[PDB]
Amino acid sequence: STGSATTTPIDSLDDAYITPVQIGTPAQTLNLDFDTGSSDLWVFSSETTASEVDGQTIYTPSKSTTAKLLSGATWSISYGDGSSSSGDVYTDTVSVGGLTVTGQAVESAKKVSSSFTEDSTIDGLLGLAFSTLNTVSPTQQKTFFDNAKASLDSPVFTADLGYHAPGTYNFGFIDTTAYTGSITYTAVSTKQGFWEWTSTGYAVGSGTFKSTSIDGIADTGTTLLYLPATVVSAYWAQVSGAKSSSSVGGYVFPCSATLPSFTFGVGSARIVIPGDYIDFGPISTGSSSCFGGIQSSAGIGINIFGDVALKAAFVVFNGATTPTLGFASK
Repeated sequence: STGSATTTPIDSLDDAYITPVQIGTPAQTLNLDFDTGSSDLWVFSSETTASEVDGQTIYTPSKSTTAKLLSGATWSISYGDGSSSSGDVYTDTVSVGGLTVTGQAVESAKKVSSSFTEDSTIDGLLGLAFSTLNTVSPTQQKTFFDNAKASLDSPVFTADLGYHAPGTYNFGFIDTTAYTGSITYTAVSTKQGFWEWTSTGYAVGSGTFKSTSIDGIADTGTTLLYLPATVVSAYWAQVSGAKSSSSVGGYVFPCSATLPSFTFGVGSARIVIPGDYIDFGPISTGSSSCFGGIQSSAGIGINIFGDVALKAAFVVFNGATTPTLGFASK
């Protein structure tokens, strides 16, 4: 089997991408944030504290003839950005882009943190990291991809995120029309439960490529590119007037600037992030200070190849017995 679904930016900055997911019978379609950095499929629901729902579409298990309470199971998650959610668990039928899993754990939120409430466009998350990170207790549950894997034509999924435009998540096949050149594959460590890999270096604009190993995770659920402070300083030094602002929370730059590109290495291959992809707009409405899309990972504890990086590539998440990642230009 295969599946294919379009993923759409939630706003004009590509702050996140939402993909429609069918849950239950009859289907209830919720728009979920597909997150290769976590492993829970959780949704706003009829059980979510009412004051914490503000415009989201909710899953109502009592209206699904295939929903079954997973007796005794609870979940609770905290994300790298300080947000969190928790609740109980049902199993139900879940379909993405024509690919159906029966008996998928659907984690129903009883509580969500304020950042989720305040974002009316995201109805939940669909985790695509390794199932070892799933938070359900006392019986850990499998991700959608893990449940689907054995049925797929090939045990892979691909992320093809758009710049200021929709993109595609495919399951079970590699669309050879969706990229240019060849796909370069690179080793993955699953020791932390993430799609963790080692970039071979970077360049700023037209500058020379610096060969250096940069360990990090491929994370579709993180907006920006978070790299070591040395690398990030080298980037912003090429933008007149750019500086790190402690009060804003990162590097800012004059909105009048033209940003240079940023290149990262995948083996001997190179992925080029155009400068425009690094512009996240005014820090507040009407400001002439703009927020940068490349930020320091110091204090986060891991480097993160988030959407800024991934949207410059066609990315293969190869879930074979020994997982690997593939990157192609597009």
